[PDB]
Amino acid sequence: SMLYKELGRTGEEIPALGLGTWGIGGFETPDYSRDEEMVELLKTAIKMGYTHIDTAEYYGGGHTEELIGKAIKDFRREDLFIVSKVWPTHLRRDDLLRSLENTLKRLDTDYVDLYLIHWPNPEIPLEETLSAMAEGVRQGLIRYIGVSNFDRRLLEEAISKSQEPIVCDQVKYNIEDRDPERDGLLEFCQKNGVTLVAYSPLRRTLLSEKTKRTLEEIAKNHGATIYQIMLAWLLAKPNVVAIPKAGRVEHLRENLKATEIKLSEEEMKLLDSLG
Ligand SMILES: COc1ccc2c(C(=S)N(C)CC(=O)O)cccc2c1C(F)(F)F
Repeated sequence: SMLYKELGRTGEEIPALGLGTWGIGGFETPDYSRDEEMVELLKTAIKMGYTHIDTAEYYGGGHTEELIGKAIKDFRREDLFIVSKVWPTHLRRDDLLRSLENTLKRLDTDYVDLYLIHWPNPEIPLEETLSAMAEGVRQGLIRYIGVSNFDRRLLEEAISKSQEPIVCDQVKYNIEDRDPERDGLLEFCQKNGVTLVAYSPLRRTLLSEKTKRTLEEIAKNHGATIYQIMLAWLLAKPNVVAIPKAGRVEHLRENLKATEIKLSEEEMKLLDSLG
């Protein structure tokens, strides 16, 4: 069963595992060769409880949003939490609103639940970008806004330049990548009502031997895989939600089961000490 957590200070709970859609319908460019199969995979995921869907305008060169737009027609729009993002070349006002409009056209929906700046662009003033996002909110095209790949100092700057609340910061965070801890970003989010959304929450390969050995012992004690332990570790943290890459039905089932794991206080301290 899906774990839910409050988003920001919105009073709204969202699935604490998002459905990562990078690669569905292509990566950087559109891939049409598996459209029927991919729509079926998206519907299967949503039916399992993955109603929080993470995508972006540049996923599959726009085709990922198109495939999501077909899959979601089997469901009530208000039951889904759809996240999209704008590429850093589109952060000027007119370009952002065009990116938003085209995202809504490809999704064939009237609004996105959450819209994020994918990556900061120092050349474009944050106040302009955030003011354009607020126009989208005022028009009913966006429910919530957030940022992605903003370190602590830039998140603070964004908060100071945003009319609307910044409800999240989506950053890379996993058992080996501790930049959000070392930056004080996780602590800032926990103390300021911002959800930290961990992408690449699983490190599937190239782990250190100390990490592998520690995860293997805890996984054994819980009858789980090391990937389930990596996810449970993130989900145990206040204000942390995770976006595993969907991939396939086996991953969707395994990751959903990771919400059933209750790590002990000893296990958490041991995992915390790996980075
Ligand atoms: C459009 O191009 C992208 C976009 C995003 C990425 C990402 C990221 S950060 N994501 C897929 C997650 C996201 O965009 O939210 C990781 C690696 C290569 C990428 C690439 C690229 F493959 F080119 F390098």
